[PDB]
Amino acid sequence: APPALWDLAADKQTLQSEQPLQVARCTKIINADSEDPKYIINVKQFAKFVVDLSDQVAPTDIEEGMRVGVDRNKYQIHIPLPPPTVTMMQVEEKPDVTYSDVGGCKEQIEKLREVVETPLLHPERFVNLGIEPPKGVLLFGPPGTGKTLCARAVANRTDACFIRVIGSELVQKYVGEGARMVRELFEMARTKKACLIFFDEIDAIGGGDNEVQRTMLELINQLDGFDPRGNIKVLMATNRPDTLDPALMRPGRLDRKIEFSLPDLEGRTHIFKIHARSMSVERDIRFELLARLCPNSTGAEIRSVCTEAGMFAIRARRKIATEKDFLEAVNKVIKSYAKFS
Amino acid sequence: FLEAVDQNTAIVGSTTGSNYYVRILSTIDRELLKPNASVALHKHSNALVDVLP
Amino acid sequence: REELQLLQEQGSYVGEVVRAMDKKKVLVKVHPEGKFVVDVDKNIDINDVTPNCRVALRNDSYTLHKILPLDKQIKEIKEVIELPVKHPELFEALGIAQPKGVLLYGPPGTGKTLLARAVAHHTDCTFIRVSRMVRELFVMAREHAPSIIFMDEIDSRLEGGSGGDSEVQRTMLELLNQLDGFEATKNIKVIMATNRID
Amino acid sequence: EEERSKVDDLRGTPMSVGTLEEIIDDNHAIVSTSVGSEHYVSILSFVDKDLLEPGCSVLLNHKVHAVIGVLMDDPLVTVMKVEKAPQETYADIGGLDNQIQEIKESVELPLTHPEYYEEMGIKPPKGVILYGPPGTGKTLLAKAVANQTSATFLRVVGSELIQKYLGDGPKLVRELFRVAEEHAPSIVFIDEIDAIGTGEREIQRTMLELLNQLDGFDSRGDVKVIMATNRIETLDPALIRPGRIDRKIEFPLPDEKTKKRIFQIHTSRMTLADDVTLDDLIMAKDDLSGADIKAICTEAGLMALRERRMKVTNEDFKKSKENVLYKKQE
Amino acid sequence: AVDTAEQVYISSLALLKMLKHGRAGVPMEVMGLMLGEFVDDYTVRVIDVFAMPQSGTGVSVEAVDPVFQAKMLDMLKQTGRPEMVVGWYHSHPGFGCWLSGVDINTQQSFEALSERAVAVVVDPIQSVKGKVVIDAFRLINANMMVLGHEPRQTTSNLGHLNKPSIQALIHGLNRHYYSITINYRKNELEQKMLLNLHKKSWMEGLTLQDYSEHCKHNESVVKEMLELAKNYNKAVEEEDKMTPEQLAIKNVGKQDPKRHLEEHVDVLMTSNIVQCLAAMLDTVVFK
Ligand SMILES: [Zn+2]
Repeated sequence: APPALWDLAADKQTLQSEQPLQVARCTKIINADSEDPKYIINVKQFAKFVVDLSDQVAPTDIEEGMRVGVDRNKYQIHIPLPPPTVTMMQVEEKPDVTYSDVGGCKEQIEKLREVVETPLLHPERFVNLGIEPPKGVLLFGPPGTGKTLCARAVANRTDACFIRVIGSELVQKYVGEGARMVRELFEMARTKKACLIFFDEIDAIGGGDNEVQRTMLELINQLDGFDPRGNIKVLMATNRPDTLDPALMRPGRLDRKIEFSLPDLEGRTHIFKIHARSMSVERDIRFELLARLCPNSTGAEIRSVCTEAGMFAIRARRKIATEKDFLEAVNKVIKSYAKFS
Repeated sequence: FLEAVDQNTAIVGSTTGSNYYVRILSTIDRELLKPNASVALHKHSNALVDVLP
Repeated sequence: REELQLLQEQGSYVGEVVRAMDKKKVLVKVHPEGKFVVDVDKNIDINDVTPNCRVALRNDSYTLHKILPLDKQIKEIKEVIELPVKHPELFEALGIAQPKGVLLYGPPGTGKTLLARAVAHHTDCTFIRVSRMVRELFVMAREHAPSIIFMDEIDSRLEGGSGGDSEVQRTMLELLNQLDGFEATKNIKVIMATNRID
Repeated sequence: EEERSKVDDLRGTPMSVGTLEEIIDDNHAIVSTSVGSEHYVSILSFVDKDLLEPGCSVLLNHKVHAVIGVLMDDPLVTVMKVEKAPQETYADIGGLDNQIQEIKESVELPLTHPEYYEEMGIKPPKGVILYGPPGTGKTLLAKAVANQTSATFLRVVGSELIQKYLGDGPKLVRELFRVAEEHAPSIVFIDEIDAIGTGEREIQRTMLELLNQLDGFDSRGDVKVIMATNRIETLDPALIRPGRIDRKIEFPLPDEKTKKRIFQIHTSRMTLADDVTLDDLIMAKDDLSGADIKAICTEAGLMALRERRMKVTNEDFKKSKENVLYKKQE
Repeated sequence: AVDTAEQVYISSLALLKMLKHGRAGVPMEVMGLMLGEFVDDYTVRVIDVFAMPQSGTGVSVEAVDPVFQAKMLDMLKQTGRPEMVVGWYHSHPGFGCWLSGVDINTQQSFEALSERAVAVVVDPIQSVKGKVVIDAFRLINANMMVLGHEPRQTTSNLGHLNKPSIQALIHGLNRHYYSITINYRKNELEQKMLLNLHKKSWMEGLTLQDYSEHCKHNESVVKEMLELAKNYNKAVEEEDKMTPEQLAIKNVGKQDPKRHLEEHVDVLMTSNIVQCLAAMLDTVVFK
């Protein structure tokens, strides 16, 4: 009632303001436009309507399938309005793994580094020295320590960490949202001054499935279609090559298929070097010792070594972590788990 | 017709499924008060004149 | 002809109240695209309108109108059925501890329906038969208490089926708690029937 | 008074009950109905617009649908969590001292005793996920009860709340996520996880969406989620890597000694006779939880209490033990 | 600041023009203009009423063509119609006789010249043919909300204004929107011309033609109606044979809503046509 007091006294002008803004035709969405005067519209009640455009809304502000306010008496469009939660939910701006986690691939890290680092740092060198900067690379095959080079690519940008997109969010109820999703994230890609966009888990949208063929074939129409951009970045991550449609449509714009299986002996000590900012590691602990005392120890597996070993370091009630206290967690988490797997 | 709640007044189910509460006319006797009958009201007055066999 | 304007009202709807509100604004569940909450007319009180019941509501004013809805066997049974025939009033005077019920075990050839309906036909009283759906007939037996009730359909280790059967065992245990509990009315005499391990 | 009793024309005869969809910052919200009628009108008094929690039923009219007020209405939310502080601590049960110090050390280190948690710089705000073969709230609530001593608690028991109604979706999970957001110093406890074990096609997508929102893709370290099921084989392998990422443990078989300890705890406050033997009580049982032995301790204390005595004799505790012998065999 | 008790005079001209205009009252919005003369403050008389061509826009201020309106009004001025416009009328089918925002806006715009601005809405679509009760509408001043709403004297006729007592429109939208009473007028020329015209509309040409038709149809066609009439008479007498048993048993209360008397009285009235027309045949045969 105290909140309704000042607004109750401010309800006087609501009667003189009730005559305007009264228009509401259930916010019917349009379908297309044959000519500029007549617009074909479809209401949610499965009734297709046609009306001419009003003088208060410009014809350039009309978008295909846009929910806007429309009169229920003159049937004209008085004023538009800007308005799924997974789209804005999928926005990611967070610092993560830096370049220090190169997984032993000496040549591959340059094959992708010359396309993730150099085109942004040298825009004119690739336009004058050639015809355009390269397109991108293709990381697939065995998972192993996957998604580590994805965070490496996110933090590798010297300006601002960019958005990454997983593919497991498109297989949901009420299919068809994929079209507007990719068109509005590519529209926001046009808004972000030619920013780079990463697309993870293509296997969750590739390989009935015609309702998925709409989103993935339209996705190909939006990648091969240079309308948003045909030069920024192309990269797909999949576990199996059983996606034949992106494999046959990828030679048009995608290129440079590479592999990333496991790091080398000199790499695991560098993942430990990026874990030097993790849970407190005493100076007595040698990264080369713990790195050389565990073969087949990809960055994800040793990330789990620092996870379970971190848990046992917490359970130990100690001020700092010592290798002699969690080495049992290391060889237990790699060997007791390496027994069956 | 669905049910008769009292004398000279009853309820009647419309064709669209919605049930209507309309006072029946005094000229019609109690013979037309059959629960399972084909009653017919008016299009505007919504009053019953005679039932259909 | 004064009612002809109420004919022009295009009739009225059938309201069904599901929940009453203390602000004198009772919400009424109506036909789809309905659910119209409104204050009832002034000549009808609010507290009398009970929820979960159908009422009469007008289609425009939304005002409520009213609430809407064998010689040896007969020789041995004369003391059981022929006793409440001629002297139903002086049961309170009779202090000989009349039995509450009687059982008849054996092959139900003659005596299950012809005897009860014949001697009860001489009693000229109503004859209620049993024929979960086993409690509403017991409530009807509570309403119409003076009658001759006879088990006919039920006559045909612990387990859940013996718990569900134990609901009817509880029904007859409260028949011994009502009959043997306290005589609510004269002439309460029943006949049992059982032919198997039960 | 007159200004308070003048808006009665809007809430009078032309009044309806609609369903609001969302609230727009432009002070005109969008509502819906059985046919989904979208009308936007400037707000009026009697509304809150903050605690309204859009997506519920609101008040409409036969007019241009100016919102004159709101009407609140869910009893299932009340039975979700308990708001009391039970006296059962982590020192009232024995034998699993390591098994209880693993979860006590796991989720009692964040937000409490923070020198071993924030100085390391890890912050895995995911929590452990356990499972009790007996379950029935006894073992899983006897392990989760350690956090209930001095802290806010959040409880979720059974997947019926999703399956007892139409497929509304993960909106209830969003309600638990916003009450957990406003109640960050809490512990999320999901019990009786039998979503896929009990349309069926929507259960998989609201369960995978439960895994999506439970992962915390946009939220920082806010709450520790502890899940608890009965059978570890019912859960799909996809609910593991985005789910249980910290640690999990196994619970031993309660045949004789764990039932001897459960019997000791359930018979520590009560008074029993000298002739009450233990071997027959830990012998006649076979794969029993603590709810039935607590039930026979309750009906044994009341049955022995019928004679105005608190001592439970041996013959009366065997007479109450017949309920245990019959109940599991029925 | 002064108000009186006004009453709208309605002759058969505007009535029949609103009946033909009601027959042409298609769902599409229609337009019309009322004419008359203002003699004093509290009386208004309508004489001339015509229709307007329909438009896709409907009832609006833009649909009113001032050169067409003033052209037809000038053509009425060159003829024997020296009356100025007094108001405008239209039809509101289906959604009720109430006035929308556009109608009250064009009413507010059209009331700047005439202070009275009589408004009438005819709706014969859902109205039964038993009653042709029509109502005239008025516009209230927005500045009178502080003082009394309608300071109209002679509150006797409000009982006659209470006949449209719909529980949604009149007091469902009575705020800023009231009405006015309606009376009629009929001179002797309309009374005798229209009365004799209607009696003749129910009579014959020479008035002697269709008499012998029924007088001689009593022997050919009415005999079937007399035999069937006796079939209904006996069809009730078969129950009237059972009536003296109930009347000989209970004698208390009535349970059958059928009277069995007035229907037979009506059968006798239909049977008396033979008696009344027998003298007619006697006159035709005589002379
Ligand atoms: Zn209209």
